Amino acid sequence: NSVSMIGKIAETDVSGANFDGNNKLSFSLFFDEKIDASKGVPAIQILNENNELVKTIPLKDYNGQKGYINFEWDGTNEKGEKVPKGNYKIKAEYNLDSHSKQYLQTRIGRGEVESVIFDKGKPMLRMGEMILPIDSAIEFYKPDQK
Amino acid sequence: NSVSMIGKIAETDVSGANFDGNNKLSFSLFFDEKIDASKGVPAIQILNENNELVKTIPLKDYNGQKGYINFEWDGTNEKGEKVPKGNYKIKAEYNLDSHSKQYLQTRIGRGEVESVIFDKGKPMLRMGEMILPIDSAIEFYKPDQK
Amino acid sequence: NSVSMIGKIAETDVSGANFDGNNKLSFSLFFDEKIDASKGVPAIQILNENNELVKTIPLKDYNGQKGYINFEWDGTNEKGEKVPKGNYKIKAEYNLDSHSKQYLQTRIGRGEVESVIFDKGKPMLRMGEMILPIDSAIEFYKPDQK
Amino acid sequence: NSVSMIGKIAETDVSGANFDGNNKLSFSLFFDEKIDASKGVPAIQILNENNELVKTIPLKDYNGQKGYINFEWDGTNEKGEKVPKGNYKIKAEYNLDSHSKQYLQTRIGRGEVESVIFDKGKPMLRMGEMILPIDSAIEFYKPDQK
Repeated sequence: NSVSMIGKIAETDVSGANFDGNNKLSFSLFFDEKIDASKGVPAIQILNENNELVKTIPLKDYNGQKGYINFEWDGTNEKGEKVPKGNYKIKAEYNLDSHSKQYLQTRIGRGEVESVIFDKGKPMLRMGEMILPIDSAIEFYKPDQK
Repeated sequence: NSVSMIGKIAETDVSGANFDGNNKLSFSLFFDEKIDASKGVPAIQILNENNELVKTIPLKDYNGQKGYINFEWDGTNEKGEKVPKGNYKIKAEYNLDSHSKQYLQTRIGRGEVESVIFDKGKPMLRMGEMILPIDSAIEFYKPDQK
Repeated sequence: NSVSMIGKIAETDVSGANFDGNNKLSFSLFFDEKIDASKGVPAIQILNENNELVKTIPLKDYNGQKGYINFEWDGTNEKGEKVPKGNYKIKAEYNLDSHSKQYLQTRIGRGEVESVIFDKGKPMLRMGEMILPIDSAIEFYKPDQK
Repeated sequence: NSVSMIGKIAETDVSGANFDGNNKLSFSLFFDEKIDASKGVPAIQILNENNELVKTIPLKDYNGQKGYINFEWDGTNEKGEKVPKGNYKIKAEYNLDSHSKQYLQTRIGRGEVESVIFDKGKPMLRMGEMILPIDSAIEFYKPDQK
């Protein structure tokens, strides 16, 4: 019944993507600030169920972009070998802060709520390409904040 | 009691208008962008219960207008013969995109929510001339988006 | 003239290894605590002159070991293709702390000073397989500390 | 100066309505007798400047009404295409006489004079919605008679 989520940033309990074992997988990451390639080495980390780094996707070529950006992952590790099927965490690091020596952070399952959809009649949040149930949301706040 | 819908664009499960068999029928369509008559041929499509084109109403004369616009349909097909009574889908195409070669789209039962009305005490959305129950809404988003 | 460095841990200004473009390269890393493979994912990171991750060497198979351990790097990246010649930083992460969520850290060019050598007559520190001049040392402290 | 026209039926030299080429047009017809839909097929005829039948508007739905009745014409012909701008004659046929096999007749620009208006100070006849100058009247007689 509540549509006030629209325009807010949402944090969800979804931090992974299912890889079926064979088909390439699509995902969206939300960048709160404009990506600056001169600040550190910005990159996506794909991790398996035991937090082992399976693939790094460099973000330097996406300099100047912000908000939702769409990506693909073939399901290969750095060697090029197809990984076991399962749930894979996708996070990112970008814009290394000169003073604090820390990167800004984003991940799959967070970002601006762009629309609310009633699926006869359960409510759902459109967050880029992800469509998630309301119950999955664990925090809301306005853009440029927290 | 959620009034957060006000100012959002709503999509509803109402896509048709009832024609009684005889009387002319009034309806409202919501144009998200200003109608440009130089871009393609803009027009309304009236379709029967089996998606058969019954009438086309040209929109070229409404150049420069936007938002809710009101129209009438006499209940006649292209020949001028009164159609069977029943439920008729009303959609429209306007502003042929030069690059993508696609028209922008609107239809009956969507548009800006202008007010919320409590009908002692069931809530209702004023969407131009249409006043619809809350349960009919299947999606919300901000203007200029999706 | 000072032999008091022997038995201390030394930190040096050497953090890289030169790769000639073709030949495999040997290096030593000093593990202050016993490597625990159940605590996170322990691994070596090989980074190029611009801090880009070129190779990850997993340390899980070295569970239970401590102190100096020797390794080889063929000069290939994760795909198996020989990298440009140049200076490559070699660091490692091991033993993820359960409470603080941080890994212990080591790198090339630090560890226990095992002997002091007078090279007629400049003094030199034997630090595992590395033999470095005294002037390269930037910090000393006792084992189990800092 | 003469108000004796009030209550009489007037015939005027106005037999047409101007259509601008685009906007729907309003007009009033005077029915001397109550419209009986069972007696023939009662209808309005809209004729161009050369007496060509352009539109027929059926009067069956106005059964039981009498006197002035207001109507609209969109400016379309029977096919639904907008007609050239110009002057259009509007007449009607109703109540087919069983004996004589003839319809009763009315047209635009005739009917009961309901009031006389002095427009500082030229006199004017209110004839339903039409307000016409005195000089336009070409005949007067009492109701029920000719």
